[PDB]
Amino acid sequence: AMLSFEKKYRVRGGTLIGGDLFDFWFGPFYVGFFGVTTIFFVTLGTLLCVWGAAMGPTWNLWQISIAPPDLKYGLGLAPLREGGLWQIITLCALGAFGSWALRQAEISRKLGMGMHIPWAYGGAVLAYATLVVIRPMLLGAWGHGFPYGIFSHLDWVSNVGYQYLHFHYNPAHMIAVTFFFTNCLALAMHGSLILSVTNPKKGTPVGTSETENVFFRDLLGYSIGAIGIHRLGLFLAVGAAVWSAICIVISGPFWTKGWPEWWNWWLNLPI
Amino acid sequence: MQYIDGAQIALYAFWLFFFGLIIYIRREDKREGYPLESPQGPREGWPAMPEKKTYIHRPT
Amino acid sequence: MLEYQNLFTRVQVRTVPEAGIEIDESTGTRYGTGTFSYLAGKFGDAQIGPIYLGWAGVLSLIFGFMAFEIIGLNMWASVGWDPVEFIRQLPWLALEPPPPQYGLRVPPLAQGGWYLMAGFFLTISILLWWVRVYRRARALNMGTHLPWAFASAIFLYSTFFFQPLLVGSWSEMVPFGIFPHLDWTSAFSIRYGNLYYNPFHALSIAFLYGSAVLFAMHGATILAVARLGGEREIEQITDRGTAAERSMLFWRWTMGFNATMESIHRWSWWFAVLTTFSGGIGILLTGTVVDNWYLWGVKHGLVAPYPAQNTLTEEQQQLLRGRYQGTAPDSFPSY
Amino acid sequence: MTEDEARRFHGYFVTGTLGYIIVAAVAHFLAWQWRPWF
Amino acid sequence: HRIWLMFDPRRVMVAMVGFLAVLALVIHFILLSSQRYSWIENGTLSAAQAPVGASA
Amino acid sequence: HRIWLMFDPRRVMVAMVGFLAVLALVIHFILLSSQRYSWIENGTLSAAQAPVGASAPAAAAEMSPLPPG
Amino acid sequence: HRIWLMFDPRRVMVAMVGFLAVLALVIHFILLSSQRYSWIENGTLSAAQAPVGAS
Amino acid sequence: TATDSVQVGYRGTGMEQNYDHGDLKKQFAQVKIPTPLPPAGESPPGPLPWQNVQVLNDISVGEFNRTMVAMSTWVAGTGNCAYCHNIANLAADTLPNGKPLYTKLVARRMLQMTRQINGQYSQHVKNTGVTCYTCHMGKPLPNGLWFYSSQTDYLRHYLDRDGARVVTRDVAPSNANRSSVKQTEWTYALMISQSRSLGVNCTYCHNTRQFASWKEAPPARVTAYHGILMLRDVNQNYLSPLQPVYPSVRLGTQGDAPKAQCVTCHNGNYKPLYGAQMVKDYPALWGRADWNGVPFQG
Amino acid sequence: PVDPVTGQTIINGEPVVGRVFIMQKTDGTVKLGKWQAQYDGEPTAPEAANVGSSYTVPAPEHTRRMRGIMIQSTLWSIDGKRSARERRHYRPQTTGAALGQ
Ligand SMILES: CCCCCCCCCCCCCC(=O)OC[C@H](COP(=O)(O)OCC(O)COP(=O)(O)OC[C@@H](COC(=O)CCCCCCCCCCCCC)OC(=O)CCCCCCCCCCCCC)OC(=O)CCCCCCCCCCCCC
Ligand SMILES: CCCCCCCCCCCCCC(=O)OC[C@H](COP(=O)(O)OCC(O)COP(=O)(O)OC[C@@H](COC(=O)CCCCCCCCCCCCC)OC(=O)CCCCCCCCCCCCC)OC(=O)CCCCCCCCCCCCC
Ligand code: BCL
Ligand code: BCL
Ligand code: BCL
Ligand SMILES: CC[C@H]1c2cc3[nH]c4c(c3C)C(=O)[C@H](C(=O)OC)c4c3nc(cc4[nH]c(cc(n2)[C@@H]1C)c(C(C)=O)c4C)[C@@H](C)[C@@H]3CCC(=O)OC/C=C(\C)CCC[C@H](C)CCC[C@H](C)CCCC(C)C
Ligand SMILES: CC[C@H]1c2cc3[nH]c4c(c3C)C(=O)[C@H](C(=O)OC)c4c3nc(cc4[nH]c(cc(n2)[C@@H]1C)c(C(C)=O)c4C)[C@@H](C)[C@@H]3CCC(=O)OC/C=C(\C)CCC[C@H](C)CCC[C@H](C)CCCC(C)C
Ligand SMILES: COC(C)(C)C/C=C/C(C)=C/C=C/C(C)=C/C=C/C(C)=C/C=C\C=C(C)\C=C\C=C(C)\C=C\C=C(C)\C=C\CC(C)(C)OC
Ligand code: HEC
Ligand code: HEC
Ligand SMILES: [Fe+3]
Repeated sequence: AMLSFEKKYRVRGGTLIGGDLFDFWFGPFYVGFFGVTTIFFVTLGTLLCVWGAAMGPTWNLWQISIAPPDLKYGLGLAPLREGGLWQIITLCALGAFGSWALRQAEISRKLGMGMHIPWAYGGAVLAYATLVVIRPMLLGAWGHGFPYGIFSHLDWVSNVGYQYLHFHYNPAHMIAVTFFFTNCLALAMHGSLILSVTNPKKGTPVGTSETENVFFRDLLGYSIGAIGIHRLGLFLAVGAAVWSAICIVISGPFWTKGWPEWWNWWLNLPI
Repeated sequence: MQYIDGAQIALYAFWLFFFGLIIYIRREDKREGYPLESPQGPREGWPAMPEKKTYIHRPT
Repeated sequence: MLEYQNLFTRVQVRTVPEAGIEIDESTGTRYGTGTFSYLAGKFGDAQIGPIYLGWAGVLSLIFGFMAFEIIGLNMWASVGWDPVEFIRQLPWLALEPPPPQYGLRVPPLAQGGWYLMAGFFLTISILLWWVRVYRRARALNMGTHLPWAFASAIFLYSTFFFQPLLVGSWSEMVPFGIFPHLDWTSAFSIRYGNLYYNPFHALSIAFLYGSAVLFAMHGATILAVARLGGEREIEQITDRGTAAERSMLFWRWTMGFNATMESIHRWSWWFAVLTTFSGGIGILLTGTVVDNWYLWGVKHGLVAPYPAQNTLTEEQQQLLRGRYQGTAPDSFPSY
Repeated sequence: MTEDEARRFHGYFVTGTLGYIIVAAVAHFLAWQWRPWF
Repeated sequence: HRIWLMFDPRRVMVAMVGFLAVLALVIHFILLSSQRYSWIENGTLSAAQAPVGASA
Repeated sequence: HRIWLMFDPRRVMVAMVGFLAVLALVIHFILLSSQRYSWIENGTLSAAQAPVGASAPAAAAEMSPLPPG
Repeated sequence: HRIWLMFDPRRVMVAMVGFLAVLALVIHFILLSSQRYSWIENGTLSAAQAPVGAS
Repeated sequence: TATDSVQVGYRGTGMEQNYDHGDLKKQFAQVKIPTPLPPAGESPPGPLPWQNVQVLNDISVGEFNRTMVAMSTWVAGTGNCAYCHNIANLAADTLPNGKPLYTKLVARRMLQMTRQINGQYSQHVKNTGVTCYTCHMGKPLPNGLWFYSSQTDYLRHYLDRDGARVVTRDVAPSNANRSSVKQTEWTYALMISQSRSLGVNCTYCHNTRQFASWKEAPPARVTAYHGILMLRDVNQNYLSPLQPVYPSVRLGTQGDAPKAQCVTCHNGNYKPLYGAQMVKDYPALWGRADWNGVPFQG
Repeated sequence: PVDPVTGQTIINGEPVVGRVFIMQKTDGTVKLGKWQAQYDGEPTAPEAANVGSSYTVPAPEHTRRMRGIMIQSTLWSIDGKRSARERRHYRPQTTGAALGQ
């Protein structure tokens, strides 16, 4: 099945690895070399997640938890019973996340597009890599990563946040939250703006680009561009993930005490 | 009753609302490029493609 | 070297400022003429244009400035009117809610009366701003999607009034302060047993992350086809060009399914709205239907098992029993 | 690049590389006299 | 040599200097963080007094 | 002298000054945060009285810097 | 001299004054935060009574 | 930085303690422990030759002198009998001019306080009791001295206020628990102080997924609770009643005696003095019949 | 039980070839049950709060200007400025008649 305009776009070329062997479509999906690599890592990682569930006490979806090894194993590959299975799944996830990004770059190259989508996705991958690779390496043990469980990884976030007695006082966390909140507000504004022009008051014609700019100047005194809003949305969403990666990588590797005590520098200014 | 409580009822009402909303948005997603072309003939997923939507333009 | 990533604008045009589409000016008017910012034109549109002011806007500004003045003056009085301490300690200062024993009755002025007055004025200002947004939308013959998107956030904001009233005390309200409202957030989660196990809280988390994911995806997609004219979304909606086709095809080949140039904005709208809607429901159920979300999660099979880290003997079980917190001592005893 | 200045560059690169290694060898000789690591 | 017809001398020289500077800084900071070669504090000690790892 | 036809002199000075200034500040601040060379506080002590790092140390019994775990 | 041909004097002057102003503030503030040279508090002490680091 | 991590809970739960290597090494090095005095356990079995000894009435003369030199070096520095005594007559509780020697009354009361801590609160100081050194650190004034400030000061949790629980033991709200968010903030502040007094975080004593659970928490929480009780017995019965003995310079602005908290003994460490054991070599200080099965000479 | 001669484990009267261990899940974890069951092995419910039957108004010098609950642990525990510590409380007051004015 193809869209009514899809046939003329399904051409060869644009791949980073391979030729006509991996230049086909399986149903709607495009399969490249990195499509094949994605399926390998997804299948291996998911099957090992199912095995970790079978080793545990329950099949309940919310209660399944595959935990990282103890801190005493210290950057080694622990026994698979004792957390080594978590490390293997982590490698499969890294390979699948990397393959997904490279597969996206191949698709945009075939369509004559920019490379923005792979790099925007790389912000999320960087945050994940900080959580399970960079910060655990700086702290010296793979056991500093979070467990793989729907509600188990919420317990990790709670306990890690309270390792600094008040995680709200983290300066980088405060900035990252502002990025997340502003992004949600801007997305609601952008979604409303396009829909209100395209679906206007009943019986009236569809509005124009002037209508958007006039409306937001009337409301706020300033109207970002049609390209400005898409630049801002990319900046807010990706910057939220980048500031999240900073906020967690400075807790422990750089700051070990409580986060409220960090604000001594502001209170001890000479003035 | 005893096991059933207000939070669970509200959660399931939200689940029904979310599934309805997803069906509506998926219907809206099929307003361009449909019906699909296949060797076996025309194809539409669930939800089916909606009626043709026409816009209104200002007079010249 | 690298291609043009459409991240900034190097060549900017200047014309006469856009005065604006003619609208009804009986109960309001446009102020200013429209200036141009060179720094703002690099990122988006350069015009710092005229702003519309009417009945609802003026009333909203008056009420909101009254609330802001009350909050700031109470903050300043809390440091003894010291300007150096006012700036130095500003993140830690607060306008605190009334004491718990007053319930919903009127507190003393220095012990929560100012708080309630400022909250009332802020609520009136927010509602008047909603009216202003609605009127601005319908003056240009636009649809009212932004008013209802704003109403969702107003609903979440108003749960911070309705939950304390449902539990029966204004002491449970959010203090006005940078660090203090974070303190309230933490203590509210602790008091009601780990808000991570509130299902509507998890739902709002999911919609917040989904909003970030959707905006990253849409922004990258539009910037990737901006050289084909994809940033003119209204045109690509009423007359589908090759930029919309390429966006659709990219996401269909990547994911197996896609949206249109119009319905991706519906996705965005609904994710952003559902964030605050589910959050407001979750806050409303806390302390009124469920008093311990961890125990509710244990009830409904949400809590993963861990090995026990301690065990207590029966005498230890009786001794380690504590007391619920009560009143502070109003006397200084002599021993 | 006329392939002839590559020979000119190679002589300078080789002497600079070998001279840097000899100087670093003396630095390791001095550090050994101060505090041997074996 | 013919290798410079294959690799740009400027790109190689910049990359090599950047690698050597990073390598030198890493080694100096690894020794500084160690106990035996924390020379800013214990550098005046003789080789017999310098700390040695445990025989265990 | 020929190295200036391979690298722009303006770029090298800016890179040189930036690297030397950063390195000088890093070394000065590393010494200032140490115990032996905190010259602002202890600069008037002679070499005999200046602090020295611990030599090959002894052990301790029942005293641990880290809690059990 | 010929350095002003390679570098604009106006740009050099601004960068130099900005660097010197920052350096002087950093040194003055580092001494103010110390114990031996907290001159606003202990400036009237003689050199023998001024604080000295331990050992 | 170099970080030291100690795992205190189950793997993957996030229950860990972090320390900066440089700060911890410096703090461990700077702490010095006084070497124990050579034992003196041979004396004739005769009557006690003393005039005004009311606490150390079951201790041999040689042990008496040993522990009293130990008290001197623990509190007032080596020698320095003049901090608590008239040199000419050590049996005098008053100065020649008539005014009492308040230091000697305080020391006599705090011998009893140390014995009470070691004997009746082994559930906290188990096999690692306290001497004068643990609080005094070789100086007359210990750390963590607090006085009457205001009604809402959380340190009064250690004097005369009981009750800190705010979490409901049910799924549905009832009148059994009507704790406010503000009381939760009060408990949060008290526990922030407790964490900072030991150099640990929340997870040292809690699984923060449920703060009210003891089964999911490390055993230290139980120990911590006992500490609170012990403080309420030291502050109410020993430190506070000493109010009419101090000079005015030792009291607070309300004229109350100094009181102690967790940081008075711990000084920012998980154990006082990193768990050094000293009282085992000083039988006059522990009010037990046997320390580790080592009998009390009597 | 163990065979007296061979040492083999016997299960339902049949010997087992191998070293028998009792099967368990990951680190001996057991699925949770009802929420009430969370309180077995835990201390019993805490006693009712101590609520004063009367209130006496403290002197102004004993009253905090700041009404934030966590101000003592988040700011004051790290702030040592004497001016701020002075501003922390209200100042003593009197009347003009008491001063003779
Ligand atoms: C929320 C509401 C909506 C929720 C839902 C949202 C859905 C979103 C997506 C929308 C589209 C879905 C439909 C779709 O993808 O259809 C594809 C296909 C039609 O494909 P086609 O158009 O005929 O194919 C075109 C083209 O590929 C023709 O090539 P050819 O015909 O030569 O195919 C060669 C392929 C296939 O040969 C194989 O052997 C592949 C078999 C894959 C499935 C079985 C897996 C297990 C055995 C594995 C092999 C064993 C040895 C043979 O050969 C290839 O190599 C193709 C690429 C394969 C992937 C890359 C290589 C990976 C190699 C490493 C990993 C190996 C496996 C571990 O049609 C169907 O399969 C019909 C059924 C569709 C509905 C799904 C039914 C699922 C049932 C099971 C559900 C289980 C739930 C847990
Ligand atoms: C607490 C405060 C919170 C926070 C506050 C919450 C407040 C309520 C928010 C509700 C959602 C609003 C969504 C939205 O886009 O709003 C902007 C729109 C702007 O419209 P306008 O400016 O008046 O004019 C624009 C209009 O011409 C075009 O609007 P657009 O197309 O963008 O969206 C409006 C409609 C779509 O319109 C159509 O479909 C009409 C097309 C021609 C007729 C269709 C064929 C004939 C059908 C006949 C049978 C059908 C006849 C209806 O979109 C919507 O209204 C949203 C639809 C998706 C959401 C519902 C999905 C299903 C949910 C249930 C699932 C159940 C389980 C399966 O404003 C409106 O009021 C739109 C109309 C809303 C209709 C439903 C009202 C429901 C009220 C319920 C409570 C009433 C008191 C008890
Ligand atoms: C515990 C560790 C020791 C110590 C052990 C070492 C050791 C061992 C070495 C260094 C080296 C260096 N150390 Mg160290 N170092 C210590 C403390 C310091 C401190 C400090 C503030 O404490 C500083 C600033 C330095 C700084 C330096 C640099 C000078 C140098 C690393 C960069 C480099 O390659 O430069 C490049 C600098 C140069 C001078 C290179 C000059 C190269 C030219 C091309 C030579 C030309 C020769 C001629 C023309 C050709 C002959 C050709 C044929 C042979 C005939 N060290 C402490 C006390 N350090 C390395 C080094 O290179 O030392 C020389 C090295 O191997
Ligand atoms: C007691 C607990 C603490 C606390 C402790 C922490 C800790 C600890 C951390 C955060 C982090 C974050 N916190 Mg918190 N936090 C608290 C309270 C809050 C509050 C609030 C209202 O009070 C807010 C808004 C936030 C906000 C946030 C964000 C800034 C950030 C999470 C986003 C992120 O990292 O995305 C980044 C995105 C990702 C990691 C996702 C990557 C996804 C990958 C690439 C792809 C997955 C694909 C998937 C497998 C596909 C599946 C199959 C298909 C569906 C078919 N915190 C309290 C005070 N917070 C986290 C952070 O910064 O992390 C970096 C973090 O670790
Ligand atoms: C220890 C702390 C607790 C916790 C306690 C809470 C509490 C308590 C709440 C949340 C809520 C939220 N939390 Mg949580 N949260 C924690 C951990 C997290 C983590 C994480 C990293 O683990 C994340 C990602 C989040 C994320 C989120 C959001 C999804 C959600 C708020 C939505 C929103 O847009 O709010 C921002 C949007 C608004 C406030 C809407 C209203 C805005 C108004 C209209 C603005 C008016 C401004 C006015 C005009 C200008 C200023 C005027 C002056 C004041 C005078 N929390 C832990 C478990 N969280 C909320 C929720 O819904 O929970 C169910 C909530 O109340
Ligand atoms: C700018 C940063 C934000 C963002 C952006 C972003 N995400 C993106 C993109 C972009 C721009 C894509 O293009 C990409 C995409 O294709 O979307 C359709 C994607 C995407 N974002 C996703 C999810 C996601 N993003 C998140 C975060 C965010 N993404 C940030 C907020 C989160 C969070 C916060 O939790 C999630 C869950 C996917 C839907 C998709 C990437 C799909 C992908 O990588 O697929 C390949 C892998 C699989 C199909 C499964 C692999 C399974 C593993 C092998 C085993 C288990 C893995 C994991 C360790 C399990 C842990 C579970 C527990 C934590 C519960
Ligand atoms: C979909 C949910 C998200 C959402 C949506 C949303 N918010 C919205 C809207 C929408 C759709 C609007 O239409 C509306 C709007 O107009 O946006 C531009 C609004 C809005 N969201 C706002 C804020 C906001 N939204 C937030 C969050 C969110 N908004 C959600 C994430 C938050 C958070 C994270 O807490 C905040 C703070 C406002 C910008 C605006 C509503 C404006 C309003 O109601 O104003 C009332 C007026 C006053 C209070 C008067 C204030 C007076 C000044 C304080 C005094 C000035 C004195 C002096 C002149 C200057 C002093 C300078 C200092 C103050 C710096
Ligand atoms: C010189 O400077 C001056 C003083 C002149 C001006 C300066 C002012 C400054 C610096 C102000 C600073 C303000 C700051 C920092 C404010 C911070 C605000 C924050 C962070 C607020 C965060 C959250 C607050 C919330 C969520 C509050 C919600 C309150 C509500 C919903 C209250 C509702 C109350 C109602 C409806 C009351 C009704 C009254 C009746 C009597 C009807 O019911 C009781
Ligand atoms: C304050 C901490 C003291 C120091 C520095 C010294 N002693 Fe000393 N002394 C102190 C206390 C509380 C008592 C009474 C103990 C009790 O009542 O149980 C004493 C008493 C004595 C005595 C016996 C008094 C008598 O004969 O009636 C002696 C002989 C004595 N103290 C000696 C002594 C020595 C040798 C010290 C070493 C420098 C010393 N004291 C210091 C309190 C303190
Ligand atoms: C060991 C020294 C602990 C540290 C570190 C933390 N807490 Fe704790 N907690 C501890 C005890 C002994 C008690 C009971 C005290 C009593 O008088 O009953 C508590 C109790 C709490 C509670 C209340 C639990 C309830 O059922 O209501 C909370 C909410 C709590 N603690 C939180 C908390 C926080 C936020 C901490 C770090 C800042 C923290 N605890 C550390 C022992 C110890
Ligand atoms: Fe858009």
